[PDB]
Amino acid sequence: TQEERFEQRIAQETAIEPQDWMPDAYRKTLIRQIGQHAHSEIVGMLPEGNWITRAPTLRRKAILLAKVQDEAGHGLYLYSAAETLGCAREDIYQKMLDGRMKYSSIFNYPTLSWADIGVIGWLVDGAAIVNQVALCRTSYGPYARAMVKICKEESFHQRQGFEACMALAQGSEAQKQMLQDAINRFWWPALMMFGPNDDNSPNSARSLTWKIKRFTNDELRQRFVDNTVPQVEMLGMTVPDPDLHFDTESGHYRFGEIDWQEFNEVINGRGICNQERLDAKRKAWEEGTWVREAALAHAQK
Amino acid sequence: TQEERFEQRIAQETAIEPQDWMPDAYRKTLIRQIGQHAHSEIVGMLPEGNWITRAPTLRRKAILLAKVQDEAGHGLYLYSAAETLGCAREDIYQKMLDGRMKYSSIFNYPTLSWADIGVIGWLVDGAAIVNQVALCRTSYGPYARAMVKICKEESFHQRQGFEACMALAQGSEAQKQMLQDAINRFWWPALMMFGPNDDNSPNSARSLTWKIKRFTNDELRQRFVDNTVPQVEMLGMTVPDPDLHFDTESGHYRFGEIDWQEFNEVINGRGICNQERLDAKRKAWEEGTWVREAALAHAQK
Amino acid sequence: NQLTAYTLRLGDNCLVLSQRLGEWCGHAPELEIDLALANIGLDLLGQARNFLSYAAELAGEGDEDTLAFTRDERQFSNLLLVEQPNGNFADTIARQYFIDAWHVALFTRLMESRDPQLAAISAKAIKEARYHLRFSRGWLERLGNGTDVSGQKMQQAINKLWRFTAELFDADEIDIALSEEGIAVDPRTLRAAWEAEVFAGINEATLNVPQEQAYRTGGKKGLHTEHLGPMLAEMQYLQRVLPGQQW
Amino acid sequence: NQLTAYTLRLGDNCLVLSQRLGEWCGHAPELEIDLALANIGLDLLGQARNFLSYAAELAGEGDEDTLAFTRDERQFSNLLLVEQPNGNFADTIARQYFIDAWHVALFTRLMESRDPQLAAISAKAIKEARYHLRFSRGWLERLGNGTDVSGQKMQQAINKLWRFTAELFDADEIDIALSEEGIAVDPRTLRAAWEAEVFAGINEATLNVPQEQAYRTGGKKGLHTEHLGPMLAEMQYLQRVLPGQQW
Ligand SMILES: CC(=O)SCCNC(=O)CCNC(=O)[C@H](O)C(C)(C)COP(=O)(O)OP(=O)(O)OC[C@H]1O[C@@H](n2cnc3c(N)ncnc32)[C@H](O)[C@@H]1OP(=O)(O)O
Ligand SMILES: CC(=O)SCCNC(=O)CCNC(=O)[C@H](O)C(C)(C)COP(=O)(O)OP(=O)(O)OC[C@H]1O[C@@H](n2cnc3c(N)ncnc32)[C@H](O)[C@@H]1OP(=O)(O)O
Repeated sequence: TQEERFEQRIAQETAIEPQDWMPDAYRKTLIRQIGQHAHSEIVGMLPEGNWITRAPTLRRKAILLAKVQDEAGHGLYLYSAAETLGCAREDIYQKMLDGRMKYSSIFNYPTLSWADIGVIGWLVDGAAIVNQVALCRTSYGPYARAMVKICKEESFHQRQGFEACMALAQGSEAQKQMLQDAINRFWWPALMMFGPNDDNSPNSARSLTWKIKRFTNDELRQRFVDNTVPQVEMLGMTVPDPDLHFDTESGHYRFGEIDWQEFNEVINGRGICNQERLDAKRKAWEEGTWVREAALAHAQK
Repeated sequence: TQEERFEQRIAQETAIEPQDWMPDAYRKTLIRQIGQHAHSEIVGMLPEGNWITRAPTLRRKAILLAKVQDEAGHGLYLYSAAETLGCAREDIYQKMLDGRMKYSSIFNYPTLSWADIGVIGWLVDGAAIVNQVALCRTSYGPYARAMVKICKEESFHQRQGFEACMALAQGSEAQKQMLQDAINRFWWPALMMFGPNDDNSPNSARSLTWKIKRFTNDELRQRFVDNTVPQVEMLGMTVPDPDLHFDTESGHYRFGEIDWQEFNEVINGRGICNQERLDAKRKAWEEGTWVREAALAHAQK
Repeated sequence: NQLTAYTLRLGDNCLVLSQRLGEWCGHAPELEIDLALANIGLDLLGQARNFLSYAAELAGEGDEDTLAFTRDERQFSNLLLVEQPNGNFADTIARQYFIDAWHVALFTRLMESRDPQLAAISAKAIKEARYHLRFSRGWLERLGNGTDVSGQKMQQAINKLWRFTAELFDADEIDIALSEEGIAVDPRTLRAAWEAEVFAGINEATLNVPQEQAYRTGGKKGLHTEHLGPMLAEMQYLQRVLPGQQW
Repeated sequence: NQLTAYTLRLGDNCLVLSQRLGEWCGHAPELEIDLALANIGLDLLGQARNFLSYAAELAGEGDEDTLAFTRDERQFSNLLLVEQPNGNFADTIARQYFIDAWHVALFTRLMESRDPQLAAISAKAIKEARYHLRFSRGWLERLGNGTDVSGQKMQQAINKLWRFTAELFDADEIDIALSEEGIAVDPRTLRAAWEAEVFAGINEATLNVPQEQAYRTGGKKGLHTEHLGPMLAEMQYLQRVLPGQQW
């Protein structure tokens, strides 16, 4: 009845809480998912940070600083939620540095223009929101509640990102080209944020059963594509996909095949920025040592 | 007759050579002068280095790299000449870093525009050349011969510096303003290169007697002003000096009073870049340690 | 034009200092410091944006953006203290601390201005300055009274930067003409407030106040160190490449 | 166009690397190194001017300056290896080694090109390249077969640049089609000569040819690391502020 009552709570949809009983594999898979979610928020600071000092207007710059401040904040919220399941913040953070845990594939791509920042703000935050909204009804309560607080905050910046893109869409010929190019370098990497196929998803069986995950990786990806394409046509831009078109009979946008061979390299640490990301965090950690140690020895007097 | 034969050489003007006899104070004062001459060549790389990565054209950039390569070279030539009098290169270089020896007052000023580089190339090299030409007939042979080799090389770059300034004098309104402002921040500091007054020159008595120095600080400075002013009028620029005008009856350009109180701060290490310059060299020396040490331990196998 | 220039200096301090903290994003010793530094940089940029908009208004042409992106290093007028490089974490803290103590002293007196908007802006600004000063004074003592290694580091950061403090109390023709109308704060008067906060702060960390007489000034009349030029080169690139565009 | 594309790749390699060495000026361990470094940079810049000047000619528009100064990071076609930070002295040595070895191999064969100008440029260039390889090898042995510290920093300098060596032998549609006409050198045929030199050099330094497979390409088609944008901002700043002038 231990396992049996749990099964019902899930099934009736009563939110699981920190000091409830839960299967050992359910706890471990949630530390894994929530940890990596926080890792994403932290790593995600780097591509965006890269353009702070270079942002084109004081306004756009102020918004970008706001955004990065809110990302650190969301990381901390997610580590709190993580720690309610028995793990240590510092323990899993060290796993991220070592590469023993992942973070979102998306931040292994570089910001090579200002348009990049807008497109991350619009598509990449858009893709993360589509996924986070669907996580608002996740079985675990601290997770699902964090997901609500976050979607509330993050979608303000998403609209900011979109407005930045709108400015380029409507600006000089040179501004339009800049955006088109950012879209081109980010569209496919955005789709991969949702994870592999339904045929190649080892976690998907359990996650759906325990209502940790509410929709399949392909389902959410399809939702994203359906929301986003009209947003692209609105800006008078295109998506780098010859096979993309609307399919009357199914009422979805049918879209092209993902380069899974790239996806596999990126998650296995051989993407573009992958190393320059871990290096950056590893460096911030090691050079920061004397500072944390000083803070400790001071709190002792 | 030891002291007596020396007196005659110097007089009829037979150059002195490394393994001759010379007064102990004549040796000490020449290590001082020639050492500081080399120090100048090395420090002088920093203000010019500052603009390499930023130079406006590949041509101008190449010239600037040439110039800085030739300054290092002239430093080494001057240390060789220095070492012929019994000192060690590394010994006096360490004194430079400690601030126990000087280098030219002029390099404690910062390069704040591209025009600065041209004006250094034209006025500051010009002022060094006026001084070095007069040193071609210095009593000591290794010094005097070094001065010939150098003036030959350095005046190619001086004409380059002047041509760079010519390009600004003849360019857009914005380019002309840039040069005028470089001139304005460099004219007075250039005049101080020649050193203090004839009334305040402790070294001058002996130096002139031993024909180490051929003309007084004021005499050379007067020469520089006389050569340079028509060059300024040619460019259609002005000099930041209300009192400057041509004096028929003496046939010289009479010019304004030098701010000696500034001069005294600059030489005593309290100028604009003094600290930044020694810091830069001190850092290059300390961080370079492991490299010199590795080179040593390798030459041992 | 005097008032205009006086405004610009205050805004320039904020804008340039802001850029410096930008560089720390993603690289802090911990996430809590990262977020703190972002939070400070954001306040300062807000302050910059306010002062800049007032100057533009006073001049009656351009705006915050033209003033930040289309001026060259010779026309910037930030203090020399803010343009210094981040260095290690102490070099950042030390700079921040001398700057906060001075902002807390400045804005206090400056909300009392006989210029409405300078007083109006300083009123909003003093609220943040104290939070900055709590943060920076905090770490100053955490590092000063930390380990052997951190204390030496914090001492040498304090020393390296000291010579630029002279400019905080330097009163030129513009300060004087405007401080004789109670518009500007005369910077010589701020000395005692600053010194009383900073000597005690340093002493309380078991470090020593530097003994060199601080002597570097110049930022305000556009005579900068060699650090500003490449900062601006980075800050303005996009605007230089594509001028007069809505972003 | 394909020939232009190629010239630009070669020219951009030299120009970018050139910029990197510019930063070392004044800051080296000893003066001789400073002078050595200034000189290598001047050769490389020299090489860049000829390749770009030719490119400008194939194009029939602009010149070495327009190509150097009015293109953004998405247009530069340099190797990703040339843009990496200078780091510590061993970092700079490692990069210069991998590069000169490559240049030696490449220009030795490019003086054969059926395009006279390319051949003419590489004939001048190979002379310099051999001096550079002497220099960069010079220090590889000195630091690997030196003190424990130095051998160690050197081992790491090599490890951290290694992933980029992949691009020296990557051949794309332009390298292939121009190589069939015997104008270009297929980068793939350069592997042999490069490995023979480098593998030897590293092992003679008593170090390790890294086990990890290299995978970083893209520079050649405008997809760079996050280091180039900031170089181009520092390098182009003035031309951007004041375009269309003579200097
Ligand atoms: C932009 C931002 O601020 S955060 C961006 C979005 N971030 C997140 O969604 C992080 C939280 N995680 C999740 O929502 C889920 O893990 C999903 C939907 C991304 C993936 O589904 P899962 O059930 O966890 O994994 P799945 O079985 O589909 O895939 C197998 C493996 O690839 C990983 N993976 C899938 N997509 C990615 C990706 N985009 N980046 C990195 N790893 C990924 C999975 O985590 C799993 O690895 P693991 O077991 O070592 O942790
Ligand atoms: C740009 C370049 O590449 S190098 C620039 C020019 N550099 C040089 O000429 C360096 C070689 N030195 C000389 O020619 C001479 O020392 C002079 C003409 C500069 C000065 O005359 P001196 O007889 O040496 O000194 P003098 O009695 O006139 O002045 C007293 C002190 O002021 C110093 N001094 C004078 N001018 C300068 C200056 N511009 N910068 C620094 N120190 C100076 C003198 O060196 C002396 O100090 P010291 O005894 O500790 O070395």
